[PDB]
Amino acid sequence: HIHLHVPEGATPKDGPSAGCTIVTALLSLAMGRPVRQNLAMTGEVSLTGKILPVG
Amino acid sequence: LRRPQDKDAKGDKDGSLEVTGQLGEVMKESARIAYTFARAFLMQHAPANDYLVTS
Repeated sequence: HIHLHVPEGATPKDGPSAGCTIVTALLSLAMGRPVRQNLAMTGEVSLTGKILPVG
Repeated sequence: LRRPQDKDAKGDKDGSLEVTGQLGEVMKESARIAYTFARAFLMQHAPANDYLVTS
């Protein structure tokens, strides 16, 4: 079990658009490698790693 | 405390919090956050104790 938190401030439609980071969080938490420093990222994903556009 | 703690040495269920004091919701999620973090700090700090998870 893993508690998770994403800070509020995004408009609701943007909620999913952050989602691509979540898996990265999961992966870094899982495998344990810290993610590479100074590397932002964003975008939505459609249930199998395909990426989608965002405004 | 809400129930006697050592009901079973072998038990495994969340030691559920009960928030009270006419909380606004934002405070409730923050409480959940602090709750989990405290429980983490314990296992990180004094692993032998289990008083939080077990009650």
